[PDB]
Amino acid sequence: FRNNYDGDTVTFSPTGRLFQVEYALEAIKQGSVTVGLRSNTHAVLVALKRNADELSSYQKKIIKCDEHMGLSLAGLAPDARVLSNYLRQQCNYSSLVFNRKLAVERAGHLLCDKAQKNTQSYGGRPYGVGLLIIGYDKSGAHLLEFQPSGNVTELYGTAIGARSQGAKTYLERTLDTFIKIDGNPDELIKAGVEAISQSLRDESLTVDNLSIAIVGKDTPFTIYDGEAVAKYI
Amino acid sequence: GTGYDLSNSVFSPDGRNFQVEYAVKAVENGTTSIGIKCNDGVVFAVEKLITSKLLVPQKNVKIQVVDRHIGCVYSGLIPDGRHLVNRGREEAASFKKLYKTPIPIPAFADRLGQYVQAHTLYNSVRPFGVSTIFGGVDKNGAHLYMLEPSGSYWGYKGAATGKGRQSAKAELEKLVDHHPEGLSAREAVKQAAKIIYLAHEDNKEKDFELEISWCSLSETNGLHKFVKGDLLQEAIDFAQKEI
Amino acid sequence: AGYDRHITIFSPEGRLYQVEYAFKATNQTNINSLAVRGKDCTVVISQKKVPDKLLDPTTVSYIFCISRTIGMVVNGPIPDARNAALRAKAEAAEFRYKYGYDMPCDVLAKRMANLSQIYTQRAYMRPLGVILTFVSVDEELGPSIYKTDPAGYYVGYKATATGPKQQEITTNLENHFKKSKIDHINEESWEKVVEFAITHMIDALGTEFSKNDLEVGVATKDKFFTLSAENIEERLVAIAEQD
Amino acid sequence: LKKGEVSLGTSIMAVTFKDGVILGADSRTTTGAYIANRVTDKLTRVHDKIWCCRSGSAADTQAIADIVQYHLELYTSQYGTPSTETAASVFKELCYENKDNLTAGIIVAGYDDKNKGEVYTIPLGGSVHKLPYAIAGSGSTFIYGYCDKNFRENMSKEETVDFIKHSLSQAIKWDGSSGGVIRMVVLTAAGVERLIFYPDEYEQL
Amino acid sequence: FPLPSEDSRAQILQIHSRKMTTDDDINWQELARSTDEFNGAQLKAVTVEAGMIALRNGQSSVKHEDFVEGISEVQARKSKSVSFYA
Amino acid sequence: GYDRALSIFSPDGHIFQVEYALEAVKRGTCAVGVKGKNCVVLGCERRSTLKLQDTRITPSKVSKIDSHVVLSFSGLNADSRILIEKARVEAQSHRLTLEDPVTVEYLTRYVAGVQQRYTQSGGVRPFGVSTLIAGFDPRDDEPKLYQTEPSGIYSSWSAQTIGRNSKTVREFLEKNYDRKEPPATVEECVKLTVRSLLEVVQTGAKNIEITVVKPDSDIVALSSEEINQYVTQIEQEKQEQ
Amino acid sequence: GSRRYDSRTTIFSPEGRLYQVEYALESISHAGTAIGIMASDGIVLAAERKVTSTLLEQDTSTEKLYKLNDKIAVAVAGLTADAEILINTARIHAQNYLKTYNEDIPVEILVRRLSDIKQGYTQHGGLRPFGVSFIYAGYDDRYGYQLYTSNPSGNYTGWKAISVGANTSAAQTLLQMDYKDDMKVDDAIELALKTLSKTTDSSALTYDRLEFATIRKGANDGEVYQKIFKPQEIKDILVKTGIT
Amino acid sequence: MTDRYSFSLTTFSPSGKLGQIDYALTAVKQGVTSLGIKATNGVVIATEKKSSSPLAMSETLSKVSLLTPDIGAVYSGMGPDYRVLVDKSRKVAHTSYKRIYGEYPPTKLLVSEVAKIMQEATQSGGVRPFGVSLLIAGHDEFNGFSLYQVDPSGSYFPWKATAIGKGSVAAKTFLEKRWNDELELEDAIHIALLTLKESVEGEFNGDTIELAIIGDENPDLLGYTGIPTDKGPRFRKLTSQEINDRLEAL
Amino acid sequence: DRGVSTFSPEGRLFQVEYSLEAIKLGSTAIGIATKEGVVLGVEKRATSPLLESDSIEKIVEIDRHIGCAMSGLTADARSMIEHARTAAVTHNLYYDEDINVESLTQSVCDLALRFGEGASGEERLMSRPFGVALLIAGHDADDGYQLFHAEPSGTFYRYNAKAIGSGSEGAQAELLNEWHSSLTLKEAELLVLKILKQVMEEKLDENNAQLSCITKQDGFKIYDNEKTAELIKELKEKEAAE
Repeated sequence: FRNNYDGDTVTFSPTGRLFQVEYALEAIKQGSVTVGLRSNTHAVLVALKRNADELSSYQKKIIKCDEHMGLSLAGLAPDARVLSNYLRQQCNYSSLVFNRKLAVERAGHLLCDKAQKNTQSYGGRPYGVGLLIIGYDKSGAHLLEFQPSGNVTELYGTAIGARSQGAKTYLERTLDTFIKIDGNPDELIKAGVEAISQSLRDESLTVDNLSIAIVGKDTPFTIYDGEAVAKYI
Repeated sequence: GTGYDLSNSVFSPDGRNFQVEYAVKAVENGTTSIGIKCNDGVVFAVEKLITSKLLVPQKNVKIQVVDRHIGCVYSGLIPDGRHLVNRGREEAASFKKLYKTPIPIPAFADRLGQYVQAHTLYNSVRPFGVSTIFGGVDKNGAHLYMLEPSGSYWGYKGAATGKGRQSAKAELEKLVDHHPEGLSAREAVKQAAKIIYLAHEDNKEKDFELEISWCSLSETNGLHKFVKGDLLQEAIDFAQKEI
Repeated sequence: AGYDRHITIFSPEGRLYQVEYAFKATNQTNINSLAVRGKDCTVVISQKKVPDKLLDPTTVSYIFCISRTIGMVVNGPIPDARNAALRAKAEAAEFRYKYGYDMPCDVLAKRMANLSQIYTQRAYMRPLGVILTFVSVDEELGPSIYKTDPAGYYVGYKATATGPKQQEITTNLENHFKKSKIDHINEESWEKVVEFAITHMIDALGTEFSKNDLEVGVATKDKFFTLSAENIEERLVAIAEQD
Repeated sequence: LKKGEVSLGTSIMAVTFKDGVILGADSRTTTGAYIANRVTDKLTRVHDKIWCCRSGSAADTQAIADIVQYHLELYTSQYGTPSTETAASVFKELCYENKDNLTAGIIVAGYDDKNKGEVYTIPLGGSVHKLPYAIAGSGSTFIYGYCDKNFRENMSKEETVDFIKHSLSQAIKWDGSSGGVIRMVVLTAAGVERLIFYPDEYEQL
Repeated sequence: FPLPSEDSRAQILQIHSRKMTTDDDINWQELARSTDEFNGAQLKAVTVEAGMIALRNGQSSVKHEDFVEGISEVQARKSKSVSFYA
Repeated sequence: GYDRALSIFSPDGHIFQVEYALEAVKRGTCAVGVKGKNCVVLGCERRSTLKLQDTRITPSKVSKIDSHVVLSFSGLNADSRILIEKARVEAQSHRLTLEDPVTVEYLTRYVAGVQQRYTQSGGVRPFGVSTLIAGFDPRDDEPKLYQTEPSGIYSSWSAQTIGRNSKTVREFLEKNYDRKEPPATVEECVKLTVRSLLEVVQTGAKNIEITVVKPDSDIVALSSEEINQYVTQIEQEKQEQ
Repeated sequence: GSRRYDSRTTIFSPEGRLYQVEYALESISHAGTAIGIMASDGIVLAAERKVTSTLLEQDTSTEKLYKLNDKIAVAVAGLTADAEILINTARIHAQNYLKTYNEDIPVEILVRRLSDIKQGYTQHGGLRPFGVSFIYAGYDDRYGYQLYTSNPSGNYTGWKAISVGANTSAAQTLLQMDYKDDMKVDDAIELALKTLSKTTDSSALTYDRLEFATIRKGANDGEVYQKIFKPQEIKDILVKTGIT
Repeated sequence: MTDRYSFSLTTFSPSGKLGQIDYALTAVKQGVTSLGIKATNGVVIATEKKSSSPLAMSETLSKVSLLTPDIGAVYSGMGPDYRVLVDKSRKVAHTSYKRIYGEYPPTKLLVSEVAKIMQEATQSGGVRPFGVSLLIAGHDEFNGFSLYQVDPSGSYFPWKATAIGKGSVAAKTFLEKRWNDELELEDAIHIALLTLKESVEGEFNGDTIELAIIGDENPDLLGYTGIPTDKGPRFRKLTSQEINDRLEAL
Repeated sequence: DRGVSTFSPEGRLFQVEYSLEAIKLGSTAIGIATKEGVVLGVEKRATSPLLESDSIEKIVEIDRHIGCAMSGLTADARSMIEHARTAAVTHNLYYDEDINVESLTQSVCDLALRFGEGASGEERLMSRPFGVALLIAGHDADDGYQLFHAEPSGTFYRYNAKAIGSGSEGAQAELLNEWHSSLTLKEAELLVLKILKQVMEEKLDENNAQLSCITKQDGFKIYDNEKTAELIKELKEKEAAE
């Protein structure tokens, strides 16, 4: 460990990998844990907030992009604001030029083009922040998993964070359940609450530690914090 | 002294480049993709390895289309493969502005050939560790090219890359000797899926998904599109019948 | 300290390592090529080596056409060759636009030599791993051949040569000029100088070439063209019948 | 149009037919009142099979004609053999951004082994269109009536020359700004052929 | 010898547990996804750390959380130690 | 130009460029000064290693920024010129922009503010020069003596020294001098400055340069003959007591 | 990676000093010496060329003493190539002050312009400092005759008698003991000439390796006379000093 | 992208010198051996043309270029570093003089501009110093004939006669006793031939030796007549047949 | 010797990672956010008795209702306050109101990521990230009194009672059981000085410590030496009682 090329992103390893890209993936693996899933007409994200003290507050892991779409925070917290600013500009650019809402599929290629310029040139660095892009367009609900390596793939649901991959087992057995649930936002969010519960180790879900955001056709993107999520605990 | 492999522009004492050789090794760590050249056009094929059941079918586009008749498929790192297509799209768009009629296949290869080579000349940027296979129907006949990490390319009657590049390229030589005079565009669609299954022996430990896109003047008439409907399922049963 | 062999700087031995390592990268393809100057024109012959059947011989060419009056032959890797080919065409067309007429062969080899030195003297870029050999017939000196180099020093030759066997080709061709005491071939027809260079090329290389094993460029007065597979095969038949 | 600048005008035209296309122009260039050069030539060669004429401000045409030779030379060696549609688009972009400073009429016509002959005329606005016959300049203003009625489709080589020779004769006698010898270039499957007349020939009918 | 795949690591990790004592409730295919590009030597250290956790906690058998916690313990590419970047 | 950042945090939390720059002052000439009630004095020494230095054409160790405020530097005599020239331009700029004469507090924040830029600017190095800014604000008779450290931290001091043998003079200023009861006359401020230089200059005359700053835009530099008058009276009251 | 090949030309040593600046000072000892003396009626400058021969051209040549102004002459001890950069910029700024205020430029303003240039490359730019040193000599109506010197660090003060070059401490010892405040121009030439004879590496002393440019003021007041001594005039003072 | 090296590749050695220049003089002392001599009636410079290949054409190579019509130049170093330096030397000569003063710069003012380009490469980052040493010799209407020796360090020195190359140690010592105060243009040519002949290890002829002399203004080589102001350039290069004329004269 | 953007196998950056340890190298700033106001305090840490108390100011004023304090190296603090005062006053020009305390913190914390060499797409020139910790306090009309912390890492937390610098461990643990939602403004002033008396090396007085406050009416206010001296005498009665 801590050998070979730690210096720059433009130097290739003898094994055909990139250490700086692999080191950026470790930020999400040890970062704040969060889960997510989606249905045909709806999408739900669940995040677990952390802090350094009991007397402190809990930063929001979900930043609102537009009315029809949003993202989630994982891995490096401060690098989320950089990609969130470039993403909200592209959402408003399509409304002021093309007068159309930015699709989820096309939104993944925009953030992939921003992170690839820093990896292919000196002086820049790949942003180690995880992003789960949800939204609803004429095609339907879509969810994406963003990684510093540039991998963008649409999934029914996934989890990124600390011990988050251990919660994907519940999503596989229930994969045939929530996909057939349409127009039932109450029972759909409960599917994500039971998913993150499998990743709980030290503490459990509390009022201030549970952050749930839902988006759909008849229901726009809304962030539920505080006592709004107390009914889903 | 050590350090020949630290930088890019530094030449090895044997006459090679480590940054170029290490970029080729990253090509064989990605998903495999092949291609078949016909008389009236070319046929592209790619095998996307499915990780888990959470992947939604046919929502991941491996083959990105530049302009209309120019298809592109890459095997390697995802951002390095998408950056060449996004750069090649700006080259095809800037060409039609001044030069009117779209750029042909052999002329489009010079755009990516000089662009990738510009990365190996400077230590400020890195080369592309992805192998891009692009082609289509140009003004005269048809052409197919495979962009290597070193920037070297030629005309390819067939192309093989990825983990199964060893077993896939061996099957391309059998197709040439089978139809030395010419090969129809409809027959190459089923032959493209057959070679993928023959190269699946190395990738058989995971799930696979078939994605085929072809372009010719016989049916689409200068249009590069994917395969949907019963045509895709027909090539699956024909290729799996010989197994 | 030990970075003298990495970036180009004055060495403790008074040499340049990266410049010396650049000559080892020109032979990577291992292609022998020779050119002799006829009376009214100049002919060049280069080996055509197609490693794989999937490569189209018509698309594979190591000889580029810069202009109608200027041919170019490159021995080395194609990605560094096409990078210098697209650049040489930009500077050659700039002369006709800015200065009004066609550039001769000595000036084009002079401008590319000073440009190749920019790839050397500058420490943040690397020199080209190819050797540009321009074949053209001017209006004053007539037939001429100028050979460049990654160091940026252009010099004219009578019969140019390259490849690993260059030492055997130059020595074999030296005995012809020293015995006849002539600076150029006295054959007026451009067909005679083609068959003349093939005879000395086979005996020196010890190999009987085929129709697809050679690429013969022909630079005439105010015209340049590359012989196809049918024209190269036609010359080989007449040699075996006459000699 | 400035005050005192050298202008061309006169009449330039090209007529397509079965075996190819033949262009035409005169040698007279009227600068302001007097005639600056009566022996000059308005023909311009950007390619062996692609020809273009020059009309309007002379300083605008000769500058744009040289820029196109630089773009197509890069297009010929790198990309491939140019066509009539590719060369016509180069004059288009040069007359767009420079439309304010550079305003001149352009007519481009060439030969091809597939589409045979094509004539693409560019007015002062910079549009590009396909027409079998196209005229421009100050001298051609009077020949619109004669060229439209007597024009035929898919003519011979002798009928094409006589059609242009009689057409440009009206643009000379009726307009003093145009005159001199008639320069014509022929594009067929054989090659480029130059044809020139004399004032004592076409004026006698 | 390329790095083992998802289904390849699930078989290797399970064989090292043949001499151990568990409740057979551990999903080895789930543990294979938590292991990203690990060689055959790094996979053996996972079963070693899993046995050390049950000694401190006093567990009579190695459960599923022992392998998950063993990954969080320092083996390869693991640091922790009250380091939080927020 | 050169965009590479020279300043790098040490794993302990310090900075190599900032820490090593502080030793350029400790190897330089000792600059000590004190302030009284209505007056302030800034002393400095000179290097005795080389002789035959013309005093008239030699630039003074205490540079005059303005009529009511001056500057006394130490350490490197090279990088000190960049801070003095830019401070004098700001003196005329602040006088032009706000139509107000510059004060001592604003001039100190500017000189310290410029040093904070080079530490935060990639491609440059911080100053190894420590400057002592003293003067009198307009319509104010209270002297303001502010220390400017190479790290960019500024502070006010009644009696403070910088340069070589600093710990020796600082212990001398904390005993024989009282901050709560400074001297009310100018003569006592000059005699205290000379005594502070006796532990460094070590029996010298032409190597001592003392500049007296007075309110109402009055700057009087003590000549070589006037400094020796105070040295004679102190040496008689030193060995005999 | 640009971090490895960069040697960090400007950084602070653990002792609190600069690396390349200390190494640039050693180049002065390995270069030609420069000596000058400020007298009452003028300033006498002197230097010596290094690595000479018979094939050298002594007709008109000076490799050390340059003239930046009619009233101001300088001396170059160090690398000659690094001097030509500042000599060109010095004549620009000296004439810019005359272009603006329409009067002759003093020495102090001319020194600080080139001194700030040396400080710019040491503080920023990531380049190497100037390996050349200068000795400034001139006259004005402000402070009178002024004699300064420069260093690659960019620090300058006034000097009555200064020696910068080979054998710095050896030449300054003989100049200090024989220095006098009443020394005239004729007496200052003998002191500067006898120092170069004892401190050189050769046996005898010829007029080819010596260069002298003085400053004299005649009956004309307000403008001095800057005259570079030619080898014909250099061999004349060798007899008066007794060296011959 | 652009250039990420702004730092000077030439650093001060702990011994008080520059490592790049100390090794630059080594590349000058090993290579083609040139020479030069100045006389009262003109300046005579000469150099040897080495043969890398027996089929190489010596006429296509110019070892003595032309800066200004009155000033020639010769180089003992590497070919490429000479051409770019001279191509930039003619630009600064026409821009700063022909486009300002209108005439050509003299020998003393031209060597300062040529050495100005080399001295900037020894400092500014991203570039390396020139490993060539140029001999600038010419004639003006005031100072007369003068020959300067441009070192790779950037400093120039005047010399009556000098030689640089592999035989620079032996040839420069010989020129001390072979030069005096009174010489002609043709008399200095035989001196250059006797010195260079001992340094020729290959074929000795006029094709392998480039001999250029600066004589009186020649109206025949000017190209036009009728203007008494310009009588033609003083720089002239002897052809292959003209060089062989004085080789047998020894 | 490497780039400032270099990642670590720990998943974090180099550089800034060390800036977090540089906070303990300076003084100790302690503050408590109550319902009646926010009481902030710092430590002057005078190394010599001749240093003026009014000289070193570690508590600045961004707005009448918004103020902060600095700890650790104060060289990087001045550069942040220049932009913090600018972004707050410039926001008054655009929106004709006072910027929120939480909204202002997000704009200030974005300055820690500006380090880099040759940034592409725009011009951002920074040699090193800010190694100073700032406690952002204030009051708004929505959430009420807020006390934040500006970390060099670029993130921020809203603390009820926070102790930074050398007291980030010992002095921070005491704030857990000594804080309550009903704590008044007068009792919070003596509670801060209760910890400052133990954590200070020398004796606690008005010259060795400077405290401030932020209220709804008067806003930001700095305690006078006479007001501070009255709280020291009342602190001795709260220490020794029974």
